[PDB]
Amino acid sequence: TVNHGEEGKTREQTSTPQINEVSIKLYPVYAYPRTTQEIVDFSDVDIL
Amino acid sequence: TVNHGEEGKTREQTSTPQINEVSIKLYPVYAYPRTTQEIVDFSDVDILSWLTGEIGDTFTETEESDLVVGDGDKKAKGFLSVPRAEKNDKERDFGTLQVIKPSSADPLIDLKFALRKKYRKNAVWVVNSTTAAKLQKVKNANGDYIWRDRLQAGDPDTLLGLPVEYLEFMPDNVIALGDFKRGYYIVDHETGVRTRPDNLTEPGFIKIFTQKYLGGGVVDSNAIKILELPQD
Amino acid sequence: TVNHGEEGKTREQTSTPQINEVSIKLYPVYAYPRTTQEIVDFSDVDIL
Amino acid sequence: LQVIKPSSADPLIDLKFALRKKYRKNAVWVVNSTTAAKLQKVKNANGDYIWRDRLQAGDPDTLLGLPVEYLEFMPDNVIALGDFKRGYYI
Amino acid sequence: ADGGYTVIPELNTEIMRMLTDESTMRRICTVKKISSNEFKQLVSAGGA
Amino acid sequence: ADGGYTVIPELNTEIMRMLTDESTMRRICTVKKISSNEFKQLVSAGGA
Amino acid sequence: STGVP
Repeated sequence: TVNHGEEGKTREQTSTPQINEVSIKLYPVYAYPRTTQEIVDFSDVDIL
Repeated sequence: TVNHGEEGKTREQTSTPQINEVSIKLYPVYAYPRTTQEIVDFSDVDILSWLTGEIGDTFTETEESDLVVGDGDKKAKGFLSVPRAEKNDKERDFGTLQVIKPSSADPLIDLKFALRKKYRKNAVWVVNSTTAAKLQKVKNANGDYIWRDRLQAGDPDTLLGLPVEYLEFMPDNVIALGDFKRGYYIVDHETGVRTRPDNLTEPGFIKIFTQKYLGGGVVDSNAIKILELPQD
Repeated sequence: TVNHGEEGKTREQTSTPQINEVSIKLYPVYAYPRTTQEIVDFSDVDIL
Repeated sequence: LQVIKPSSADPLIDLKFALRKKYRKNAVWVVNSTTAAKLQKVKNANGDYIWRDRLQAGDPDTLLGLPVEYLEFMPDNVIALGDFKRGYYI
Repeated sequence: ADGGYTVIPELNTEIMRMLTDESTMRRICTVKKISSNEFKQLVSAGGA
Repeated sequence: ADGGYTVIPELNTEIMRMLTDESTMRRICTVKKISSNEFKQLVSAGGA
Repeated sequence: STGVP
């Protein structure tokens, strides 16, 4: 905040602004498909 | 743990090594002498240099006091203030230091062998002036002094083959031994000690502000041991 | 003295170091032995 | 001054450790001849003199590692120790 | 204890200032940097 | 809240490892480096 | 440090 001081007035203390914490935690998002080696070898469209 | 178990079998999942963390909090040791500008001008010894030197000496004194017996309330928790136990390294909580509570010069050896073999290489004794006098005064049952060679040689440089050091701010019947390079981490801020002569706020006065953010904590609580001799 | 000051608390005035004067007064210590000129003249050893 | 008033050379060790570590470097003992004898007479509880080596050997060079000096103007039961370069200005 | 103390939270060194906004007043209105306590702009009423 | 989250704790990267006991046995005893599962030393049991 | 001796 500001107090809008005058010419010839003691400048009073203003409130120091606050800070907040946002604790964004990372977590494992995964998929574990078990493709047969057969398709990965026997393919023209690249299955990998 | 390293599980040998059965050789001809699927190998079991061994427990992982544990980790502990030491929260060494920094706190300011500060001196704020409100010197009068008069003395600064009128003295022909440079009274401010003398004052800053005195503040540095008292800062070393207070640094030793905090890092030895600092309770912890916004000060460096000295290794003696950290809770103590008579248990061994494997049994003790990592927070607690090992302490020997006898009730003769026997316990000191116990204390030295409370340390691990590797700590003894760079281990240092910390002894109060009163407790060092007591150790030198601890007599053989014959009556001759067991630590010091005799009343001629003087202060012996080693207590158990380890360089002894004299801390003035230790208790009157407490001694300690440890590899303090491992056992205790003094932490200073990159600012260090920051002197500022405030000769502006109350003009006619030069308030020498001088603070250092000191911290101290027991890292590797297996690298420090305590010996509480009888209170007599 | 040095305060174990904290964050919320203000920094009060610490006591400045005291200086002591040592006043080693120079006092005279004197001997005023009245010897007779007779003993000065007549002693085989140099009595003075 | 700090005086040690004990109720057998423990008070000497207490006296040396009463000095701050820096003083001990240039500290010197001052004793009366009678007090110096009382020190050399201090014995182990099995008889051998703690301070001096033996009766055959002479006076020890240093007391508690520090040089010892004799001031026969001291009382018969007063011993002193200190860095007199700092402690006393003639 | 099991390797949890090793993971430090990466504090974004740029604090998010919630209340930040491009000053619409300073954009829509003219800004006259001046060196005085009072600024006198002359505003002709008219009547010619 | 007010600038306390600001303070990250400076965590040291290199963890100190517990100082182990200097591998005493393989300094003391004789060490063999074999390419098999068993080492079979024939010894004289006496009885002659 | 003041005018006090």
